[PDB]
Amino acid sequence: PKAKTHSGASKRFRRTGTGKIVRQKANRRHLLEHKPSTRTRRLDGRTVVAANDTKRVTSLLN
Amino acid sequence: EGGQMPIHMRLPKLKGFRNRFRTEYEIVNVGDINRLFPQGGAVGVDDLVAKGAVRKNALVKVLGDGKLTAKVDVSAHKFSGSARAKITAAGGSATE
RNA sequence: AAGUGUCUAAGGGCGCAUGGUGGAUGCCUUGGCAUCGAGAGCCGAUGAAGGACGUGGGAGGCUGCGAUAUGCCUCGG
RNA sequence: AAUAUAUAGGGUGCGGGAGGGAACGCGGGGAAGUGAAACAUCUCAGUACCCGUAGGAGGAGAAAACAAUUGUGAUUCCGCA
RNA sequence: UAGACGGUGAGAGCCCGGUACGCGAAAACCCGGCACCUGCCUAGUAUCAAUUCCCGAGUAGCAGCGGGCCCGUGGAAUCCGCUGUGAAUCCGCCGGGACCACCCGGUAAGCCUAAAUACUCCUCGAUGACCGAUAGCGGAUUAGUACCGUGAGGGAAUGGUGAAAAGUACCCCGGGAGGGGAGUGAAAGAGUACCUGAAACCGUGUGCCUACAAUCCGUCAGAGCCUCCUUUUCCUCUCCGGAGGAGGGUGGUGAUGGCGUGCCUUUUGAAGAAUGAGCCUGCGAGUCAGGGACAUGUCGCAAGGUUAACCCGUGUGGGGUAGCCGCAGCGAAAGCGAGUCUGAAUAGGGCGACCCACACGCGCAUACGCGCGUGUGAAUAGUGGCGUGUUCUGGACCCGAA
RNA sequence: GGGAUGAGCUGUGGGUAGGGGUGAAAGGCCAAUCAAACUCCGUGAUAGCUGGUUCUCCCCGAAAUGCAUUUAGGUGCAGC
RNA sequence: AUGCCGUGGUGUAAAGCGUGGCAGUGAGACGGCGGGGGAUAAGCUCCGUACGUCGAAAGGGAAACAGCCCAGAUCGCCGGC
RNA sequence: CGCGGCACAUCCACCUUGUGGUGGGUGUGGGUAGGGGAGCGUCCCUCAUUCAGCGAAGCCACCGGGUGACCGGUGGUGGAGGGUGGGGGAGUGAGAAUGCAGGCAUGAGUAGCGACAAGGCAAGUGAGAACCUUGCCCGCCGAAAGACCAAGGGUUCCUGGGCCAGGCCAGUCCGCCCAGGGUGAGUCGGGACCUAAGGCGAGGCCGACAGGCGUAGUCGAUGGACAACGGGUUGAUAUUC
RNA sequence: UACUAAAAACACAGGUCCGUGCGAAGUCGCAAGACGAUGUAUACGGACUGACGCCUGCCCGGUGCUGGAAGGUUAAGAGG
RNA sequence: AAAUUCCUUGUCGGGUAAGUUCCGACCUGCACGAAUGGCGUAACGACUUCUCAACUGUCUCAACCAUAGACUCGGCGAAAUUGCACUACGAGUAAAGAUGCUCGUUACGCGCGGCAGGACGAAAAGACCCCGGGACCUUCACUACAACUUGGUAUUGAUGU
RNA sequence: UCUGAUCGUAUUGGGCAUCUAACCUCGAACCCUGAAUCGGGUUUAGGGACAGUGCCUGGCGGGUAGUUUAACUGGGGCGGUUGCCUCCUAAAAUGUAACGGAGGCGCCCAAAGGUUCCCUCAACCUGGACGGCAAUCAGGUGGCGAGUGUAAAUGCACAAGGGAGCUUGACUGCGAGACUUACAAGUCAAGCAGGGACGAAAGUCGGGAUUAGUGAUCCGGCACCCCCGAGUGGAAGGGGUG
Repeated sequence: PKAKTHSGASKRFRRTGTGKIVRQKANRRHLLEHKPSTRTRRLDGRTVVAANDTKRVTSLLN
Repeated sequence: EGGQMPIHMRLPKLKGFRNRFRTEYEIVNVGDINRLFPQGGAVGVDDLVAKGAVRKNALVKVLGDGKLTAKVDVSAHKFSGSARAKITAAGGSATE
């Protein structure tokens, strides 16, 4: 009767001004001693969703 | 998925929050003013919504996008600095 | 003497003709499902809903009826 | 009366009730299956079911309410958000 | 102002019952006008001071264990119930999301309150791009009957003669049933077992094959008989016919030879000694609601487009801008804004801007194209409706567990 | 074949009813079924498994491989 | 030796890549060539190969025969190689 | 390869020189799950048109037709709703679910025909008799295959009448069907008298409510109380008349 | 153990152990109220064993029951 | 050496002719044992187990007779089952075991009575195994609850110490 | 005025005792019952502020209730294993499984890191008192057998080994561009800016010679940055970075 949006998807993915979806990488909240600042630079940012699963995600958010 | 931790749980929660008190303003492109009102004359909320270039029942800001030549005062709120520069370069005036 | 050599249906098979059983398809409905609009939206210790029993000129059921018993009285069409 | 008032009880008389009613409503009670690819938290659900108790509709109601300075001024119901 | 349906011997405006339309109420009853009846009121308004008193008591609030509120005890508001403690009467109290202060709104702990709204067992009227007797409710027929079960409960199947009964008088077989001859009827190919009367199935008659031969039971070659049929020697009996025969050609049978391991499901793999099907008939499984969502084809408009609810109106037409998507995005947010963010700066980098076959003026360049204004017409769009395919939630392709 | 004056058999009328009853106990008996009876309701329940899915034509044309799984008889992404 | 990455010519209706929509497969078997487990084994089993075929491919031949050999059926022909 | 006919992509030339088609050439065309595209048929609605009791639909046979899902025509039966075309809308196409409902087959005129008590004969009824009837023999139980009550059944008793169906066959007869008749109580067994086990159980206690237990009182027999015995009769009833 | 098993199973008498001082314990019931019992420690309830005869040995460390409460630990509440 | 013993028919001896069983004895008790009771016990038992006299068709070794069936005749008239049919065999092939396939051999069509080797024969969606799902059950498994139980507060006081 | 002790005094509770007054009494008597052993009441006798009952809280708790109790697996079970790293099997790019072969890791280091500078061991032979072929010393041979923090490989003599001085880059803000891969995730990164250690300089350094030494998500905690702050100002709480 009326759609629902997967909440966790809405709380993890952000649609941009155009047809793209980004992921906040944050494998950096538990343990950070052995991880160098280099690896944290690699993880830091909001990368684009891989095209091997955008076709699923867009229906998860819509 | 079928056998492994879903991508939802696997990924981190997107950081940040949403404010309840986010008084969002609508947008009036000064270039659109240029082509819409090349004659100048009079500008205001009522005229812009009469043209249908902007939503009703909300305050509007002005962009620095576009070459403005029409010398006309603009009745609106929260102009950007570039908007004032373009407006007074043409020779008009901002309100508030 | 040697050789060639048709035929038979106790009963089956195939195909036609002519018939039976059965009651499917076709058209139909004295019967139904779902709906819009308008009433009524209660009955009952004054003995209700619902029932047995019993009643008809002649077996029995339904219907209507209650020892005044497929009916009585009164005003109406 | 029991004991003294006196009362419980008893007696007389006058009103009402119980039970039915397909659905709808209110107040109160209250599961599992299922989903979660297991499963208790959660859901399914305050559903199914039950009890009380009405009505023609009921319930709710006339601000110790909203908003946060444009201010509105009982309730209910539909559609947006 | 009657063409709504229907009935009447085959399809009816004018044959009928009816409809349109217009009449019609003793008695009862709902609403409604009037009278009686009933009932409130011998004014508290204006002004001022605030010393006095009141303004809902085992209540609120607080602490504790819970419900429910987007809100699962979390920092947990307000509301509700339970247990102990237990306030005030306007310089008061409650609330405004722990909480304090200021500000603001309002005065709980008594009661009653129509409208908009929900439902139709049941009673008239009406419709239906709903079935038409294995469907529709199970119930068109003795229906919640018969029947099963101690019982709660479960829960069947059976419609059609013909317009009319005109129901085959009479006669003949026969114990009768049943049949036959007559006869009614348009028709008996309409006889209570009754419109049409399918298929499996049983059976009679008849053309062909078959008792020395092994194969999913056929196909292809293919002899010779039999049915039918054209041309023709010919029967000349010929103004008749195709008798017969040759030859030719449809439709059967098919001697005899070659060839060939049944369907489906599921399986690496099947004809199966792997499963399911006795045969026929009927029924039976991917559909629907939602201005759902992504993509698509096509059709309206055109920086727009679109209405929902609700109103008016009669065939589903016109209104109705509240709202949604698009229109500028980035950023956790403030806030900034064609940039913005991180960041000391940002040189860099993340999201998004603007891609020229190119002229005018012009920096750059031998030529090749970069750029600011105007332009050789330079690059352009969503939205709404109807289908398609998918998908979410709805029993969701269907049947079946314990 | 055993008991057959006894812990007896039998009729009549009565009580115990479901996670409960009863039981000289066997996990049997409770309307032919009992390691929790029957009918109905929630119910069109569920099932990573089996089974069935109805007419045709034309073009093109797979895999049984990897990664992960409270997973190896399923599913997801990738490959074709 | 093969095999693989990359470049420059040549040849081939065309395959490929990226981008969206809708599915299946996610148990594989055998044979040829190289390998491990096993005994120098098995119609055994786990891998590899831009090796095929069957699977999803009818036909010929191997007596019959899914997997080997040849050979990839549009349909018809009482025509040839 | 040859000789011919269809089809999809592509090349070429034309019609709008790809709307979509027309003419020619090359290559292509095995195919499951599965993707894509175009199609066949049935029922209903709308519009237009149109045949039809001078015989529609459905059904049967026959002759032909299309590349396919299929069609047209002719003839017969029967007797009232269907064809052509553009559109809309589907409970839409059955070959299997140890599927369901109905009907009919093979097995098959086979097995079975219901205690190890036993029937036989004559005459007669009758269209018809081993099975009913009347006679006469034989045989069997006889602490049960006899005669009576309750419980239960609820007209199955009798008379008359029928023999489509039922009876494990026939079957004039029957506990099958139809019509009609038949059950007589002061004393037999019950209520009019109480009562046990036990149930209801106002009042009352407890319990959120529904409700549960239980006193009084009242019900509840197989028990206790209470007056009858014999004989005869009708087709049937009997301690009843 | 109807409907495959009647026994070397069950059960009783007897023998031990534990509990209860009476609207008792236990059980059925939420409570009321019943049973137990119109009885009460030579009675009643529960468990093991199973006439009779001979006998019934050692260990309290673990796990349970019962008694104590030095000491430790120990929630709410009071207090804060 | 047993209801208790796998190695085991443990070893010795009677019983038999011959005894993996039985009876008696040693103990080298894989594993006896004291109230989950040890060791004996007359009588008893539709119990289990061994031996013996007598008799017997249980066998040696079968045979005859009768009866209700089977068979025929007449009548009524089912069923499970059922992919089709004009349903041979051998050696082979094959999803490994072939009526249906290849090559061979053999048989007149049909039909009645018997046998029961086959048609993975029929009846039953394997009653053993495995996997998935569910029921039930036990417990030093986990988490909750009823019940019994401890403390405080209220119902709930006074006087004293 | 660490105020032991302590006069009594405000408070408070506990404990104890006594008392009767709520309350209990299937303990007696009488009565509405002449129809009652239930019930209710009056009076009396006795228990007693206990107990019981409601709230809150701790504890015992298979008597009862709902579920779990893994998978692979040469059927199952028992047994053994499960992540990461290194070699082989592996068929000469990579990749490549088995209950197929062999071994480690769930650590270590403020020096074993970084920088500048310097060196080349082992084994062997000769000689040599304590002292032996087996510590140490010289000479000669010896271009790598030693060594590599740690299993193994691969590489290291130009040395990554060894020795020494000064030091903390065992940094901050970024990082074009690639490999690998289904995805998440991993790996490398010249080079830029700040600031600084080393070094005469040129230059190196964003940990260990490289490959293992670890673990996503949610929730929660610590420090810091006013980022927001439910009327407002604050606060709580939330947000951001490590």
